[PDB]
Amino acid sequence: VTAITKVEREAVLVCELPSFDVTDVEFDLFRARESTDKPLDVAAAIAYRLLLGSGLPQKFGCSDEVLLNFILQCRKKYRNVPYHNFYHVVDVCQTIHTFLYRGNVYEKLTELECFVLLITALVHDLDHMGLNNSFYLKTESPLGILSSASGNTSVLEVHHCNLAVEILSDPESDVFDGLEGAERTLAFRSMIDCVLATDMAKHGSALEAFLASAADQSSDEAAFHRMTMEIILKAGDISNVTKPFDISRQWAMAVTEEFYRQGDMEKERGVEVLPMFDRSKNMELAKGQIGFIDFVAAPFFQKIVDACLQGMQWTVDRIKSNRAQWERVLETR
Ligand SMILES: [Mg+2]
Ligand SMILES: [Zn+2]
Repeated sequence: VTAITKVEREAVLVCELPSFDVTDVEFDLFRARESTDKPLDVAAAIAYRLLLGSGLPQKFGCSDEVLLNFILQCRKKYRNVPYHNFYHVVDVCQTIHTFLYRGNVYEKLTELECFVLLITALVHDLDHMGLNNSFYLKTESPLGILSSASGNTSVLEVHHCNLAVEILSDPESDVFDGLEGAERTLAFRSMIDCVLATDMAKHGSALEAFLASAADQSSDEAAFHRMTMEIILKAGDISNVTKPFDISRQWAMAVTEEFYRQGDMEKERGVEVLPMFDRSKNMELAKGQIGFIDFVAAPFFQKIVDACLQGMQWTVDRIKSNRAQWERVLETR
């Protein structure tokens, strides 16, 4: 992987983000992308500002330049897909920053854990091609065959981890180069455990383990910390429904288009197409958002908030407000 140039760095550094508070729960990444004709530079400047603003990189021997090289090495490995692109991982980074610092989840974790979570956000979907794990297994693609042969069905999550390790293997983009011994091991292991926990096939088991640890005053402390990190990266990853309605809706449209493009490819390869992925099904956004709220997001956010993360109550409130707004879309159709 090629060194990041001075010119690439300088193109991010000129972005001043006038009128944006990247720390705010109502921060609007779509408005930031519309603000200039260099949205990839603005997105990188958001991630850079969130990471320096935390004060964390400085504390772990990570220079401004190495941090920016890391961000641009991550950026080069996202594809032009509708949803799982650089804007998604910057959104997850910004969202996690709000959970940590507006939701006071930083109180549950060490500074190192907080740093790892923010850095993990940016690696967690590296080289996503807008196809889910099921597509690779159903089509017996080479990556699918390798996952089956090697005994790990988390096809994409293992791939993202491989590319994160590649980026961090060069000192010029290793945000963990300031660490050694146990701290460096913890940074890599916790980053990798977090990315592997984003596989939605593990959703219920991950949530259940976190809830049982939070309820147990004798839980192993290292295990509680790791599960809190995993749960925060999962929370960031399914946070679209916790955002103001019009942000929530723009994410939902990007997701649907990505799913439709998968369904198109599955049709042309003659494998099973789920109704969600079928253009011709014409399923209404309102009903899909209400369904995802009722069966996945509202129970997830309500359970973690009640178990332990009381400061993230605003997520449960916004989901309830977004569900009521989708209900008004159905009521007036
Ligand atoms: Mg993912
Ligand atoms: Zn993701």
